[PDB]
Amino acid sequence: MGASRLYTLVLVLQPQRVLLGMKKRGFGAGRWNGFGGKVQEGETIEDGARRELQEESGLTVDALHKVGQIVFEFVGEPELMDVHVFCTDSIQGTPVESDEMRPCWFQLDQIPFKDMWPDDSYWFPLLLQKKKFHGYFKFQGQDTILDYTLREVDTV
Repeated sequence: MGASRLYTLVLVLQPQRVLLGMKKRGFGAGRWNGFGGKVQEGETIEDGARRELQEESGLTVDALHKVGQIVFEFVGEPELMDVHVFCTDSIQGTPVESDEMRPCWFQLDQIPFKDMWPDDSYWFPLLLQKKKFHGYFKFQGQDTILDYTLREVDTV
């Protein structure tokens, strides 16, 4: 028995350029977005975002940078989705764009949040600002949003 779909979100955004993953054919063929991943049955969000990160663009990180935590509430369903945000810089592998994925290195002032998701623009502004925040967005199914909340954090 369990609940709350805890996933991850890794965006290799540097103070000069950003790396977004685009699909070639399937779920987002022609759209860029962070590399998210679900926390295995007993793994850490940093491990899920890391282990799933290396799989998205063959780029492995030695240590990402947690910035914010986004949440997704499903209308009509009790379950939810806890997505953590992580921005790396120190990678290992190569942009081994596969037949399913295709990353693109661009500028930190030209990242297209519209070609990713309806929440990117909500957690991007703080990322670029180097600030920590947490937002809760209610979805009408998976792509439509009906509620969005943003709370900045820093202390404990």
